[PDB]
Amino acid sequence: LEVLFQGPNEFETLELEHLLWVNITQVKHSIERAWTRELKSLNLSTEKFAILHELMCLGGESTPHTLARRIVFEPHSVSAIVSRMEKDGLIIKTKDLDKKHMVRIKLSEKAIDTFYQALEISNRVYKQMMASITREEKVELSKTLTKLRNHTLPLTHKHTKTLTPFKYI
Amino acid sequence: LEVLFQGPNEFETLELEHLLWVNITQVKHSIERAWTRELKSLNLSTEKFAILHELMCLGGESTPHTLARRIVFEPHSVSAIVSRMEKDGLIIKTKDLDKKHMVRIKLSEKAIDTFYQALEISNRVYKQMMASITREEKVELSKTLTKLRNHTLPLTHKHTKTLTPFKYI
Ligand SMILES: Oc1ccc(Cl)cc1Cl
Ligand SMILES: Oc1ccc(Cl)cc1Cl
Repeated sequence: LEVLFQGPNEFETLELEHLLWVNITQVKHSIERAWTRELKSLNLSTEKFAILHELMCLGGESTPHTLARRIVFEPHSVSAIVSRMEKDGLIIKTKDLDKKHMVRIKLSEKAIDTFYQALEISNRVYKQMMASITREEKVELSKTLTKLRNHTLPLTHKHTKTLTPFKYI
Repeated sequence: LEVLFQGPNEFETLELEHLLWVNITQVKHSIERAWTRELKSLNLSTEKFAILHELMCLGGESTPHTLARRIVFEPHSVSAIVSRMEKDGLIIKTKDLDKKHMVRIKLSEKAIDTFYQALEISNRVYKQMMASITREEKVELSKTLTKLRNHTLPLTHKHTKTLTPFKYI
C-alpha cells in the first residue's frame, strides 16, 4: 500500500528549456569527471587541454589577446590557466621585442609532447563515452548545440570572440 | 591573391566526439554567462540556484548526504556551495537532535522567496535563449543528452547518485 503525500512536488516538473539546461550541466559534469581521471597521469584539466589545443592550432605561439579571442572562456580565466601552465613548464612567456608591455606565449617542447599523448587518449575517451548514440544522433546533436551557441554567445560576447572554426569528417 | 601556408592546420579538424565535447562546453559557458548576468540582482550563481531548486524539491529541508545524492555535483562542491549559502542567510544548519554529528540543512524564508523570484526569471531566460530551436529539436536534444548522461555518469558515480527524476510537459 503506497504511502500518501510523499510523491514529487511541483518543482520536479520543469519547462523543457530548463530541463535542457539541467541536461547540459549534467553531461558536462559527467564527461569531465571521467575524462579528467583518465588524463591524470598527464596532470591536465579540461581547460588546460583546451588551451594546449588552441595554441597548437595557432602554431604553438600566440599572444594572450589572440588566444582569448579564439576560445570561449573569459579572458581572466584564460590568463589564470595560462599562468598555472607557465608554472607547470608548459608555456614560456616572453616580452615582445617591439611592443613594450606585450607578452608572447609559446608552448614548450614538453607541452607539445604532452599534447601528442593527451590528444590520442582524449579521442579514445570521447569515443567510448559517446558509443551509445548513433552517427546520425551525433551529427544532429552538433547541429542543435551549434544553433544554441550561435544564438546565445552574442548575448554577452559582442565581437569579442572569433571562435576557432573546428571541422569534423 | 590568397597568401600561402597560412590556412588551418590539422588540429582544427576533430573527431566528431571531440567536437561534441567542444560544443557542450561552449553552450554551457555561453548560456551560464548570459543567465548569471540576468540573475545578478538576486546574487545567484547557477550552482546556488540548482541547490535552492533541489532543496525545494525536498520540501525545503534535508541533510548534506541526501542533497548530494540527488544532484550531479561532487559532494565537496555541494558542501562549499551550501556553506556560501549559509553565509548569505539562505540556508540554516542545525544539529540533528538524535544523531551526534549529523547536520540538517533548511532553506530560510528569504531563500524560498528568492527562489520564487529566480525561478520565474530563469524560465523566461531559458525560453528566450532556446527560441532558435524547435519543439522537436528540444525534445530530441533532451533524449540524446539523457542517453549520454546515462552512459557516462556510472563511469565515475557507482550507486552514489539517485538524481532527481525531473519531468517536463
Ligand atoms: O579541445 C578543445 C578546444 C576548446 C574547448 Cl572550449 C574545449 C576543447 Cl576540448
Ligand atoms: O535547477 C537545476 C537543478 C539541478 C541542476 Cl544540476 C541544474 C539546475 Cl538549473
